[PDB]
Parts: sequence; structure tokens; C-alpha cells
Amino acid sequence: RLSGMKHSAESWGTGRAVARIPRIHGGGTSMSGAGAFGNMCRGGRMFAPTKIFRRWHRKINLHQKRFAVVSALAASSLPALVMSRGHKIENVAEVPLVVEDGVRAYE
Amino acid sequence: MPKGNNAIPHVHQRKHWNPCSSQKGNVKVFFNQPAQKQRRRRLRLLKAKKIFPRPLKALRPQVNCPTVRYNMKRRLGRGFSLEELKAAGVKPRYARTIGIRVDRRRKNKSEEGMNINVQRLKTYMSKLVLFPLNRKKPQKGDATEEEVKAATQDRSRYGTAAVGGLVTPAREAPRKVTEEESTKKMYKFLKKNHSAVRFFRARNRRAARKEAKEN
Amino acid sequence: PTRFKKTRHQRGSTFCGYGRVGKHRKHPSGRGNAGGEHHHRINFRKYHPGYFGKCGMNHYHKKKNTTWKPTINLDNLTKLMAKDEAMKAKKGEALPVIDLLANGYSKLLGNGHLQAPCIVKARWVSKLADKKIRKAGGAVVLQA
Amino acid sequence: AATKREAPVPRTGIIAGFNKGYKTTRRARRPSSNDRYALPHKKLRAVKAIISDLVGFSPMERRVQELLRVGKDKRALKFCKKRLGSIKAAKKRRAKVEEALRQQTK
Amino acid sequence: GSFMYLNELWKKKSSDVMRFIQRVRAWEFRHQHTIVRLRRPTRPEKARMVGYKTKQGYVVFRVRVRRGGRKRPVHKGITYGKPNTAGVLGRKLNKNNRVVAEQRLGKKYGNLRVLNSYWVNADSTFLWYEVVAVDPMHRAIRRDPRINWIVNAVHKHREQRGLTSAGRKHRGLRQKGHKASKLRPSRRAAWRRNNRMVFLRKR
RNA sequence: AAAACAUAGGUUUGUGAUGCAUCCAAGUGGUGUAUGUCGCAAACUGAUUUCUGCCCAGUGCUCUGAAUGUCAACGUGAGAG
RNA sequence: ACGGACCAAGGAGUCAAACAGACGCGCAAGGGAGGAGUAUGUAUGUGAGAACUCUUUUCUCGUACUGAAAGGGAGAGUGUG
RNA sequence: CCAAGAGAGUAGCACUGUUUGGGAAUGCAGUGUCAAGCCGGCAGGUAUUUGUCUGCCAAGGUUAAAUAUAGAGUAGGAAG
RNA sequence: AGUCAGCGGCGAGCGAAGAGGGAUUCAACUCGUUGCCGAAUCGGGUCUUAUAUGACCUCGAACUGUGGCACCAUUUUUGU
Repeated sequence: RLSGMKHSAESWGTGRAVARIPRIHGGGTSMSGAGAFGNMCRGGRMFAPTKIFRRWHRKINLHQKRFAVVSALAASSLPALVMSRGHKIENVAEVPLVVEDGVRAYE
Repeated sequence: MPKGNNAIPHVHQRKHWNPCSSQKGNVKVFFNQPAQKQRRRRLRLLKAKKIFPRPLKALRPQVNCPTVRYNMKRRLGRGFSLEELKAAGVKPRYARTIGIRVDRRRKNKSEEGMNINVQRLKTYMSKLVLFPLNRKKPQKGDATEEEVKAATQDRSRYGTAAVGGLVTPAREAPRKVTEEESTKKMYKFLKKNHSAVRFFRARNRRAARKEAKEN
Repeated sequence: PTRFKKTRHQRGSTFCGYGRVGKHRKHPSGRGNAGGEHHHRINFRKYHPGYFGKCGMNHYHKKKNTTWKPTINLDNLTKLMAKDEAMKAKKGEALPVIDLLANGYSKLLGNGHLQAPCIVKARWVSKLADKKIRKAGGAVVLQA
Repeated sequence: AATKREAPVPRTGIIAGFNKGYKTTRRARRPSSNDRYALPHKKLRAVKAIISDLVGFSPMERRVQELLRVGKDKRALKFCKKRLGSIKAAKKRRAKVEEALRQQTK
Repeated sequence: GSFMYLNELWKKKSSDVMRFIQRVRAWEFRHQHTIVRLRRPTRPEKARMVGYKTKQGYVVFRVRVRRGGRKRPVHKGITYGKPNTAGVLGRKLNKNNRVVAEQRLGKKYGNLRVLNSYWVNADSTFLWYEVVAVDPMHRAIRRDPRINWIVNAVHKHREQRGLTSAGRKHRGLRQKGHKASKLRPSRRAAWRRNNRMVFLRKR
């Protein structure tokens, strides 16, 4: 939830010879004063934290989804395409090669 | 920044309570939904299994139901109509045992409803099985035939025993206006009906003025 | 998607194409709505004229369903109507039957010139139907 | 009260313009027994009154009463309205004291 | 049912007669310690009608709570703040005195469940409520299948969750839809609802 | 680290307990005060010495002063409401 | 004028509503379901948020606008008399 | 031969505050004040009286299931 | 419906309900004011019975626990 982000760390400010960022609070740790919170810091936030609504999702129009498939179905038998598709069959004959449904029972 | 002429100043997610490195908080995504679907489904089915002798959906009335926008529509509404139930005859308590809803807060606005409903009621009943108990006499309601169903499994949807809708369809008419209607005035004239009410209304002109003009 | 974004095209480049001038840091110089009146006036006035003040009149607790929409105009209907019908009834010796409700609406406002008398079990009409329906020998039945 | 419930309302016959949606077929409502609501369920009265009697009056009641006794009777406009609150109530008190006195007087 | 009398009689608050009754009570409390068990109510009519029905487990308490309002306590009465919630006797106090009262009873022991409570008296100082409290341990009570609901897990208090009708009053419950509204899913819950976020499955 | 403060020494108020002074979320809370004007509280002045003028208009303060200007609720009587 | 001793590894324009354009993309006065729900095996499973969908009810937005309102409201067809 | 047995310093009102998108008041809380012939009571989003008409019948009392889990939850899966 | 509800330096900024579709549900429930009453019909204890029940005290309980009835009824009402 708040990965990185976790010392009671504060920015040290200016006059201190240094870039003016948050730094770790505490001594001895020898994390002591080390840059804090964000992006650029060791173990820190990253820039842009990783959001929950990504649009991992969609609609598709129904006519369209289907329509598309529909083109595809034809092109499932537009043979060159099919061959081209990595499909090979030396066997190749009727495109599609239409088969007994009797096959289906084979156990 | 880029030049593109697009749809002015927008986009939204970069607003309130979207928990940041802060915390907050009002969270309620739907991603659970697959699972949820399943949760509805898996359960639902699984429920059936358990219940199983039972026709599932419980008979309720049919209604025309609300509004203007709904003025013209019917839905099988909540409850029933004790009055109707009465009118078919049936002890409500008992009805509840049969699994036909009851109600009260159906105050029951008009006639039609009974009529329709008794038939609904009846119809279920026609399609009744009712299980008896053995040793005990089938008798009580005259509960019926052990093998007849199959009570179990097809839960049931009550819509089968008594269906939803009802409406009346009107047709072809070579005529009418000729008797009359071509004269029928509706260049306001059949507005008049409203008009009067409006116009004579409370704070409206015909009631106050006229009366005033009179004395 | 990431790859399309300007950013990709715009790295090594400081400003992000914002201008070398204008080292416009990540702040508003403005911020949300307001300030429209001083520093944005011209825009405000211009692009969203009629704002503010409030005037005319109001209807508290209004319940909009109650008004929910009713209107259709003429030729419109026929189209809804079976073409068989619409290529037939014309004469007045067959008035096909139209129930507004399914169409939605409730109110009839003029327009159209049709292509068959028919019956519209219709709920309200403009002036024009007395002059249209009627003129047509087409029909309105108001509901009851 | 039963002055509000009986063979009501053969609504008629068509939408708008003083009549509206459908010539009702006004079902048999309302057998609504909550019209039991007090009435003079005799019990109520009986008790209330005994005790009413038993307790005498209120200061105010008397107070207004005085006003009557003189006849400062637009007065209590205030007392009844303010003291009791609302216009009905006002009315209600008004009867209430008044009556009690008036018959009390005989 | 004698209560019918009792009740009306009981409405006669504003009178001398009562005020005798009141007065004795007003010396009695005024003499008396803060919270006391009772061997019976002093207002049975409400009690029985708020449900008291004569057997063990039913416990009676009379309780004294200072009336008035309150100050916003602040050290030395100083608020920094922007103006708004100011004043020593500023924020007025949302929770009700009864409710606090009950609640204080709720706090007062390590048992009792407010069944309910009613006001009995108030003076210039104290409100008295007579509190119907129940223990949920008597074997008869526990035995009692009518009330035993009282026993259960939700009853690890009640009064501070806001469960009396009165508590429920400040808790706002009215079923009058457009005067029922917001609080109907608590204060909060509905807030959570109402200010939800874009959970849109698809988009 | 003094020409500063403290300081004895100077001067006035406020104030006698159902009080004064005063602390306090609140309580039968606190402290001055386990006490009572040789008292307390409060401020000013700054050994001794010697003196300390004029102004009360201003601005405060004070007043037991006046009494009928004003000054909130508050009441009070007055119209279908 | 500032910053800049050195080398590794870090290290900064994100997700995202309505919305304007652009463009592809669907269908077209309709379109977009849409919430859901059903639904039957591939067989882990299954009677696929995500598989396939599949959809009656439709829902929802869209396919006249104008008036604060009360409210009305478009071939004022064209033409024609 | 008839009965006909429904919640009060509460409701209400003022007042104050607080609170509400709720508007001449959405609540609440305090304080004061403080209701029912029962031709009643409550509601009917512009104050009022005034009258109808429309919907309910409060102020005691209990009640799965469908929901949550939101950051710190615990038994036992499934994952990316 | 971020709406013709609307609040709001009325600005900023805010801002809802009803219905519909829909999920889930055969979900609904008590007391106090009704004649309830031939030694409280109760409960605690005890003791029986293998628990109630039986039984008996206790003594909680006639300041009222039971049962019955609970403004939807009971048939309102009258067929008493």
C-alpha cells in the first residue's frame, strides 16, 4: 500500500551543501539520513505509483467483436492464409477438410 | 507539449480518495465480479441442489406498475393481495406455507388485479402437485401423486405456472374517422379538457375571475 | 499506451517540449475553477457566457419521471409500422393499428405526410393532427 | 375517523382534464380497522376524563380561563399559539378549557 | 389495563400534584448518591410498556446525569482555528443526554444491557432516568426463550453502538423516505457509498 | 557582566471570607491561606540624604453619581391568520 | 554568474471523466447491453466480469426544439385553389 | 346482538446551537415550552390561515439471506 | 444524474431522491390499553421421572407471571 515509503524521515533543507531532499531519521542505522520517500531513493516509491485502476479491461462492441470473428471464420478457410498460418498438411485437400462427425465417438 | 486538436482540458483520475501514499480509502472495485458472478452462480446452482423438491420461485402477483414512464407497464410485483388470495380463497398463513407471497402494503388499487390474479393463483394451483405424507392420508389439500414429479431438480420458476405479462393487442380498422373522427377536433379541441382544469384551477383564472366578475 | 505518448518522443528534452522558456513547474498558475473573473475573464465570458447569477424560476423536489418523454412526429410512425401496412392501408379501407406506448412517447407533434391512414393509439397531439391525421383521414385515438 | 371512509370514488374515465387514467373499478377498499383510531373508545374518554378531573387544571388553563371570564378572548391567541404551539393546538386548548368551565359552571 | 389510567395520569407532569411527587423525588435524589438499583421502577408504566415484565434478570436503575449542555473543553478555552466551531459552549452535542445516560450505565458495569430507559425527572441539575437494565446470566433468563436473543454476540454492549430507540433517535432512524435518507445506512456507510470511486468493471 | 536586574529603602491601588486575589474540562476542583490588615493581594519607585512643581482639557480610571436620552432579550396589549 | 573531483547502479511527465478535435474502428436514427441473468460442456472447470455468448424486459443514451413558467411546438411541404 | 382494549415532558412549539444538497428549516442535541373532541394523529419539499382532498398510523419491543472487510485481521486454496 | 431536484463569497465549489432493470430473498416478528383467572395458571430451588413431567417446598411472583386476544382481525356487522 505504501511500498518504499516508510521512515519518519524529513527533508533536511538548505545550506547543507547538498541537494535539498528528505532524509532518513535516525542514527546508527547507517541508513541514517539517507534519502527518503520517493522515486530516486533506494527501496523507495517509484515515480508514478502503480495504479489500481489500470484499464485492464474493456468493452468491445458486440457487432464488432463478432463481425470481426466473422471475417475470421471465413479466413479460417481462406486457405493460403491457413497454410501461411503455419498450417501445413501435405495431406491438404479440401479446405476446410470436412470430416465425419462419426469421428467424435472414438474412444 | 504536443499539438493535437482533440475532444478541451480534461481527464479525471488525479482526484480524491484513491489511496495514494497516504491511505484513503473509499474503495469498491468490481474486479471481484468474475468471482462474484460465480459467487452468484455457483451458489445459486448449488442452492438448488439442496432445496431440491421445491419449485423455486414463489408466486407473487402480477401488476401494472408505477409512473408515467411505467404507467403502461406491468411487472410481476412484490407480494400478492390478500384480498385476491381471499378471493380465490386461501388462508394467507397457509399461502405462505405454500410459498406464495402475501403482502399488506399492497393496498390494491383496482379491480383488474383480482381477476387476473385469481387466474394466476388458480393456475399455479392447476399446476399444483402438492406432496402428501404417507400413512397420513393425502387428503390435506388432497396432496397428490408421488411419482408425478420429480419436484426436485427443475427447481422451478413460478412464471411457468402462472406467466408474467398480459396485455391486449388492437387491430386493423378501415374506418372510424368517417363516422366521426375526421371531424374530431384536436387542433386544441380535445386539449380543452385539460385546459379547463388548468384554467379554472386554484390560483387559476377561471375560478377566481369569473366569480369575481359576477357579483 | 506507453509507446505512443509524447514523452517517448520528448526525452533528452528537458522541458518536455513545454518551451525552453516557460520552466513551468508542476503547479497551477491558476488552479481549478475560479479567478475566472480577474485573470481569466476574457476567456470566461467568451467561452461560457451565460453563467452565474441565477434568474427565471424553480420547481423544487421536481420528480422528472413524471415528465418522462413523450414525443414523436409523423412519418416516423409508419416506419415503425409494418411495411406491408404502409404500402397498403392508404385508401382508408384498412387502418392499421399503432399503439404509441411501444414506441414510447405519448405526445404527437406535427411533421410528416405519411403514406397510409392508420390508427395511432396515440396520447397527445399538436394542433397539426387535426390538420394532418384528420386531413389524411389517418387517425388518433387518444388513450383512455 | 369514519367520516373519511365509505363507497368512494368511481373514478372516471380517461386521462387528464378532471378525469384521469381509466374509469376505475374501484375496488372495495378500505376495510382498514385502524379507523379504530381512538374515536370515542369510551375507555379513553372515561379514563381520561376521571383523571382529568382528578387532577384539576393547569395554571395556564386557568389563566386563559380568566381571560375568558373577563372576555380577552382574542387573547390567548398567543397563549394558545405560543404555549401550546401550533394553530390546531390552539384550537384544541381553547375548547378544552372553555368547555370545562362552561359546563363546570352549572 | 390500569396502565391506561396510569399513563394518562402520567401525562400530567405539569401540575402541582405531580410536583409533589416530583418534589419528594427531588429531595430524594438530591439527598442521594449517583446511580442506584431499584427494587422496582418509579415509573412502571413506561417500564412495563418499554417492556418490563416482572421476573429476575430484569434490573432497575435510577440514574442521575447532569443536565445542561456543555462546553467544548479546550485548555484554557482557546482555539486557534478558523472561526468556525468556536465558543466555549460551542458545539452543541449531537449525542443525547439520555443516550449518554444509558451509555454511562453501559459503561458502569460489566454486564448490564439496557433494555431501555426513560426519563423520570429532571431538575435544575440532574436528569433522572430510570433505566431498565437486564443481566443476561440468570438461568431462568437464559432459560427464557423469549428474551434470549438478548444473550447474543451483538450484545457485548448495545447502548454505546447506539441501540436504544432514543439512541437510535440521535442515530436518526426515521422511515419517512425523504426524511429518512442519509442516516439510513448509518451516518457513515452511506457516506462511503455516496462518495464511492470508479469501480467500473469494464469502462 | 554592566550604567542591566535583584536589593533594602520610596509610593499608591485593590482588598475584610456567601471575600478579596487567584487557578480550573468539570466537580462539594485548585491556590494565596493548616490563612485574616502588624493581613493578603496587586503594581510602580529603587540605599542613605534631600526634594518631589504646575496640568485632570485630553486619554483612562474612578464615582456609592446623577436619574428618565439611550441601551438586548424580555415581557405587555393590540388584525382572518 | 551557478552547479559540475571520478566510476557503477539508480534516478523524473504517470494512471485517468464528461468532454473539443484528429484518426482508424462498429453500426446506424438508432446506437451503445450492460446491471444483470440465464445458458448448455472443452472437461480442472464451466453449463467460461475474463470463454462462447446468448438475450426476452429493454435500460440507457441518441434519432425537434423552444419557453422561467404556465406552456407550446417544425413537410407553417410543395403545390394548389 | 356488544365489544371493538395500538407507545408523552414524547410528539409538538419556541429558542439556541449544530447539522443538511433539503431550500421561510435534513436531522440532532441542549434549554425552555410542551399535544390528541379523539369529526384523530402523522405525512403530502414556498411561509400562513383556511378548507378540502391524497398517503400512511410514529413515539416500547425482536428479526436470515443477498453486503462489507478498505490496509494491521486468521484457517485453508487459486494466481498474476 | 454529476442531472430541468438542488445547495452554494451562489463563486469557488458542491449536489441528491423516487421510480426502472436487477441481484438476494418461500422473512418476518412481541408487548403494553380487551374476563385472564374455584389458593399464580409462575418462577427459583428442591426432588421425581432418565426431562419435561411429577412432586414439594423455596419464596421471585397477584404492584401481576401465565394463558387469550393483539385495530390485517375475530364475521364489522347483524344469525346471540
